[PDB]
Amino acid sequence: TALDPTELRSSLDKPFGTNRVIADDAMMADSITPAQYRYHHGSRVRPVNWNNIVDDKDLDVWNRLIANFWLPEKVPLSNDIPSWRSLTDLERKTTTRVFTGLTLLDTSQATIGELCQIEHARTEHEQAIYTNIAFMQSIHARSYSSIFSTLCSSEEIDEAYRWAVGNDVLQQRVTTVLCEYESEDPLKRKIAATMLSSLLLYAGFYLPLYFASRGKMMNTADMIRLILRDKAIHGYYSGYKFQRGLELRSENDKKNLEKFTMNLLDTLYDLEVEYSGQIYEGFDFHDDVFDFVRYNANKALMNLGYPAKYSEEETHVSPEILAALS
Amino acid sequence: ALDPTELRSSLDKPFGTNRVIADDAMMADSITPAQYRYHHGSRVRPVNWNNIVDDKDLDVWNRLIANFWLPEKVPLSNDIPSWRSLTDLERKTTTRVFTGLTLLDTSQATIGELCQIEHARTEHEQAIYTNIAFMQSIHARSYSSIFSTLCSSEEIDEAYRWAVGNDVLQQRVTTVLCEYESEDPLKRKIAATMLSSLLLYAGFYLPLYFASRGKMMNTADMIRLILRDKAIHGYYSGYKFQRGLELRSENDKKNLEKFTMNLLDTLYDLEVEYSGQIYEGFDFHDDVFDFVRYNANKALMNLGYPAKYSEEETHVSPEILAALS
Repeated sequence: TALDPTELRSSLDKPFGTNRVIADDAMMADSITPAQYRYHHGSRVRPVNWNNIVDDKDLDVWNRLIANFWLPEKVPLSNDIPSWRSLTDLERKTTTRVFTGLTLLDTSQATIGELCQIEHARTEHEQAIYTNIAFMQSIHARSYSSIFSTLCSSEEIDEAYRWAVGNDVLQQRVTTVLCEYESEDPLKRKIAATMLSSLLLYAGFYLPLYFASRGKMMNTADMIRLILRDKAIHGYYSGYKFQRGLELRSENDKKNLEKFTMNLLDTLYDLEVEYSGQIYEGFDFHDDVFDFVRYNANKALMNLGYPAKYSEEETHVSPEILAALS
Repeated sequence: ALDPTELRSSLDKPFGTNRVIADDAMMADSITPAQYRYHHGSRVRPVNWNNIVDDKDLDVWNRLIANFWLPEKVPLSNDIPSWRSLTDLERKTTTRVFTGLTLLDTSQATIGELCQIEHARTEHEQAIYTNIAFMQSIHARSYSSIFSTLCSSEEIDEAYRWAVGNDVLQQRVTTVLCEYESEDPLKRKIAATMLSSLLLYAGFYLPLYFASRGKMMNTADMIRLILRDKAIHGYYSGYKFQRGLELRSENDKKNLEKFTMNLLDTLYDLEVEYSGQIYEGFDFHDDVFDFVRYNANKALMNLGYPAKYSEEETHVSPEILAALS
């Protein structure tokens, strides 16, 4: 912009005075969170108050997510080295590639996807929760790299990252979600975040669950379950907050958002078939993977308050996989 | 133009269904997810912690993660007798000071640190800002943990109303918030370094003063956990500022230094107005601003600029310096 580069950007705004008052109820009601200031210059900004909880769910979720803090350095991943070497070359290659594509999704959520939920959050405590969630998504992304450092050669890691950048369908998947985070409708942002946490990684999580059901990669499975323990809350909470915003919307917007949700799901589902169907086509468990995808698609919808899309017939995950989930 | 039920990505050309092992040019043109909004159609790259670009990033990530803490592990309730031994003025001033600090850390956690991600120099630095913002939410939360342990509902209510109703506090926070909107990423970094290395220290003076007097000893421990974080936060902001600065033109370097001194001078005068009024009934008034100017020099040093204040102007009392450690 044309402001002299040595000037403060606040010089464009009328300064606050020199008064000091105990804000009355109207002044407090008009105050805003810091993240809302960008489009409300001149409004008064209010610090977070953890002794004034607006939605008790926020305090419960904060406390649960923080109690569940973990680091990949505490999982003995090197005890999986013999199991990893007992796999085939195709199994190893498929695992590093699948995990690199999961890294891409968690990298995106950590550095923009979850963070863009803050500005239009319903409560200030929810804003703080998103900072914890985004950090833990950086932990998730970092943790796949911890697996690679323990198990893979430099050449294997390098080729998997080149595979991910060069996979057109992977790129379509991630950028489909990234574009919705640019919407000015915060509920479109919430729907995408819910899809990311409750659906988009699960065709990938199927693979380490499969190995664990066959007695392989057991310590890696523990770490995957730590990731899953976070993401189940992340997707529940995103969908919960979507519904808190939805119930204040007009009937017009409610219909738009319902149709938008089904369009996004359909598109992301088709892309999963193309993406993971190609990755898994040389494996017996190919069809079970998409039972598992549709099963988690139903949870994503349920987290948003919408009815299930797929029938029991279409979501029958083998008992061995479900047992590996715990 | 898009119907509201349609996907925003439908406005862009789709990627195909090709799958290739990216060559060097394709990898070099790939970008981080936070840059995608400025480069639709570009390929997005997952973070690779086995391909560190700046070794300093890995050291800072590991140090900050190892320093994780929660206010619930500090026995703040052992300060209740000490708190009750204070005067009315001391208790009121503490809740107001800490509510003002809450406002700055709330701002950094929820926008201030996060707006550094999109123009970060490395993907690992982007991950670090997510840790730093979370810990800044911890800092802000911890002041409320103090209030929950020590204060009445009425005290808490009045302190938050005081903060919203304090014009000078509002000017201080909004001055910083406006720079986070700057189109120049290095201005965002200068502001972040000021916040972590300067803006809270007139406030941190008070618990350090109490500890130097033998009071509020467990609260002081928590404050030192906060300081242990902010020292790295401000060092890291300033380090990354300097890495970005060495790629800028000579005229931009000159303007950025002038802007820095303009920001600092504006924030200093506001501190005198804000904390001078808060500490008016206390005799340690002069020592507070020796401590402010002392930390201002560190903020400038973190940015790679010379000290502004003389040895005479930064002569912190040795009781306060001892309470830092």
